Amino acid sequence: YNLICYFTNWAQYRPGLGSFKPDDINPCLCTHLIYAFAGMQNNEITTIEWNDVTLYKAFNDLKNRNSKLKTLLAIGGWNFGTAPFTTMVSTSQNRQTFITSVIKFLRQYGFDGLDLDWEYPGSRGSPPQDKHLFTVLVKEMREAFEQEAIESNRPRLMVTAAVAGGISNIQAGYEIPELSKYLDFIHVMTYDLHGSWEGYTGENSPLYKYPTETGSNAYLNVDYVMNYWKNNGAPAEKLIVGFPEYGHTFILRNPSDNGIGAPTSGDGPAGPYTRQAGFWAYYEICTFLRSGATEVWDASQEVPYAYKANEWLGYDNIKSFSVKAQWLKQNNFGGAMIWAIDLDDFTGSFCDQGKFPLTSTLNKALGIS
Amino acid sequence: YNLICYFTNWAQYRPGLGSFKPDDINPCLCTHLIYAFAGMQNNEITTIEWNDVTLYKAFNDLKNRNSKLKTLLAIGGWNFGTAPFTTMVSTSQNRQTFITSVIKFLRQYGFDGLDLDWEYPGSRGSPPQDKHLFTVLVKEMREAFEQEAIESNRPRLMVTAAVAGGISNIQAGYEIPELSKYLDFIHVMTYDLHGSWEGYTGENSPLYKYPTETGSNAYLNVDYVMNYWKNNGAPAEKLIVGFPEYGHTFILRNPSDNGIGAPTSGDGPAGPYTRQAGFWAYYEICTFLRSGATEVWDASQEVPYAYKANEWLGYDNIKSFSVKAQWLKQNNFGGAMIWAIDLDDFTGSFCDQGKFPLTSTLNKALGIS
Ligand SMILES: CC(=O)N[C@@H]1[C@@H](O)[C@H](O[C@@H]2O[C@H](CO)[C@@H](O)[C@H](O)[C@H]2NC(C)=O)[C@@H](CO)O[C@H]1O
Ligand SMILES: CC(=O)N[C@@H]1[C@@H](O)[C@H](O[C@@H]2O[C@H](CO)[C@@H](O)[C@H](O)[C@H]2NC(C)=O)[C@@H](CO)O[C@H]1O
Ligand SMILES: CC(=O)N[C@@H]1[C@@H](O)[C@H](O[C@@H]2O[C@H](CO)[C@@H](O)[C@H](O)[C@H]2NC(C)=O)[C@@H](CO)O[C@H]1O
Ligand SMILES: CC(=O)N[C@@H]1[C@@H](O)[C@H](O[C@@H]2O[C@H](CO)[C@@H](O)[C@H](O)[C@H]2NC(C)=O)[C@@H](CO)O[C@H]1O
Ligand SMILES: [Mg+2]
Ligand SMILES: [Mg+2]
Repeated sequence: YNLICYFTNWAQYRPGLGSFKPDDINPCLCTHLIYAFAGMQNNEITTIEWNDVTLYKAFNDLKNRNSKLKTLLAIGGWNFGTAPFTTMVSTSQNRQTFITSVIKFLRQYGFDGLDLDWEYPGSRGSPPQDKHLFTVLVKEMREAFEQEAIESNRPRLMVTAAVAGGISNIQAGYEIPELSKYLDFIHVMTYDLHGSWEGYTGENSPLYKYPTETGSNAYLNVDYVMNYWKNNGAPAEKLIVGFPEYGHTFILRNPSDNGIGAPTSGDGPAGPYTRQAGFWAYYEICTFLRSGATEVWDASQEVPYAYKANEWLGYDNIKSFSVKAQWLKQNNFGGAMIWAIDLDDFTGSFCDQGKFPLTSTLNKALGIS
Repeated sequence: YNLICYFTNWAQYRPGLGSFKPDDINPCLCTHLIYAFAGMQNNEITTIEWNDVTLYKAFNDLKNRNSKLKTLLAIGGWNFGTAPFTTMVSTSQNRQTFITSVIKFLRQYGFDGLDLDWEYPGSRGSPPQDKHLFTVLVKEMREAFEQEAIESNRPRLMVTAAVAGGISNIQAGYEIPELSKYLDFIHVMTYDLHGSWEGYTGENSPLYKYPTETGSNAYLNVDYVMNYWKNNGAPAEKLIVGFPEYGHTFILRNPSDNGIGAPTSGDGPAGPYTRQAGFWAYYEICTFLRSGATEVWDASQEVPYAYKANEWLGYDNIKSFSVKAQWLKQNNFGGAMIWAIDLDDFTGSFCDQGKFPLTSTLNKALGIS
């Protein structure tokens, strides 16, 4: 099995003990490390932080302590939007400019492949033709990578993609049978399935549907999403299940209404390290739990939630990671990916569960080490 | 540098190609987007348009397509007048009502700050004490924003203000040294410096005085106005130069008499899209220039003008924006603001200068991207 670990190049700016750089990564935890994110300028891949080249070096130097480790560079992300991708795929010339820039960039800085993280073709302003043009892009990139391996006498660069977990986005965005032939791995973002945007509490990455959920609300679970990809053309062995090392926060309208689906207001509280309304890193979650939050096991969905006064948290812990790892193995998927390793308790000093408690759980469950 | 771009919530009603909504904004052009306008009822901030809530969401979603972007909500404007502001600042209780409503409103709908656009304290019916009480409002708002950020673990809400470019209004309205301490940015409205109200032609935003000017007419240029603010207490780094993406129209009394200072008999006709006598959007100007107008460069003032028969236009183009951008950079000002991005040739269909030609000129000149 593969264990794919995202690292984010803005975690370095978090205060105090939240600051995270590549040398904080244990090189033996994962099989693949993915660097989030590169950007795009004039249809060419580019850095986006002043010290990206330094961090690339430190990142790819982790292979000095694990000969099996592979690294990928991810381009895009949620906050990148769609417009630069739409422009880039709109003409064969723009696609070739981009693919050529990618080959040179990955080889120069030591990466083993590219992770396309366009969120998403055919949605968020991207027009409908981008569903097919994304397939064209991936096909042309796979072919270009095959040719460059011939031309350089090196093992081929990998092409992977992070793909939507929401069914409407999937249907608007991906020609799954053809796309699946050319991608090496498909990183399914089976998280952010519920959040304060819905106006009521729910779990970030529930394995199963809640018992009363019907229709499209029953799409919002890992089991449905992964099986949707599998049964619409993607080989299980290429499908990678998404694991969040964060949870979503909510403000309850009434603290006595604190179950799944309880009404909420506003965007949810922010933590002192991640400083973004609506989510907490796992190490921030540990500070909430240790302060006396009430912990509940959502037995039907195999995930925890917790609440304290009017604060409500839907999250993942060691137990839910263990259950979901067992599930993905028994369903013959290719492994797991984590968003993101810098959100785990990497120092071990917040959760009293050892260093990297969540990532180590998957390392153990998937037989990585 | 900062590039601050106003969007207006009535541009949506323009016919055909003129209809502009937040999704027409290129999220990478500006550093800050300001939503014009909110209103006031019972000393609390409120919506004005039937669909403001939907437009707020689309507007603040632009921050999900550019991780550096900030958004602000502007209150007031020309048509708002002064009476609600005078009542709101008159007592500490009404100011607190307003400030509390603003914090709630901005956090609920996703804005990063408030832009005060009172036109103007101490003028247009506002009594003399509003000069000092405006300072008090800003100080109290800044203090409230600072405390909210601490309690919420989130970046602090900004407070900015659009301020007069006319000297008499400046003297009657602003305690410049104290106000400058508490505002994050000072958006100086270095436009509408001439218009048909004066009875002769003149430029909307000339950089320098015209060679014949010696009286109070010598105040009516960007150079003088910005240096007035700077030399009377405002730090250059907080001062933002106003750039208009529209021009003013005039009817000439004698069409053969068609230079600067030529006699006029009123506003020019409403444009087909903006539909308000006295000005044309830049995209409407490009159509005028293709309709048989003569274009002239006002060399002393670094701006164009144009005329056709009895219609005279004082305006800005790529060249004048470029000259004034070079100037503002040499003076170490904080950047530029644009009134308004919906008046640029956002479709690219009118001027043959690409999409957003005027805004793109400033983005390039200021190194925003
Ligand atoms: C592979 C993947 O999950 N990609 C997306 C990520 O971008 C997103 O994380 C969010 O990334 C933003 C930059 O694009 C950051 O500004 C933001 O803070 C971060 N949010 C969190 C909770 O880490 C993740 C998680 O939502 O999923 C995809 O959307
Ligand atoms: C099932 C579904 O479609 N849920 C939507 C969420 O995915 C979406 O959140 C975004 O999800 C991305 C993964 O696809 C993350 O990369 C991204 O960070 C995340 N954005 C936020 C703000 O958390 C939300 C956006 O409002 O909508 C749901 O409908
Ligand atoms: C920041 C700023 O410029 N604020 C003022 C704007 O209100 C004014 O624009 C005018 O706003 C009116 C509503 O208040 C509209 O009715 C009118 O059409 C609009 N005029 C234009 C040319 O867009 C601008 C420009 O004059 O300057 C300030 O006065
Ligand atoms: C130098 C000076 O004081 N000029 C005055 C103009 O500013 C003023 O026009 C108004 O200016 C505002 C910016 O301060 C704009 O928001 C507003 O739209 C604009 N109004 C119109 C009708 O263009 C005019 C008002 O007649 O008087 C000048 O004296
Ligand atoms: Mg209850
Ligand atoms: Mg003549």
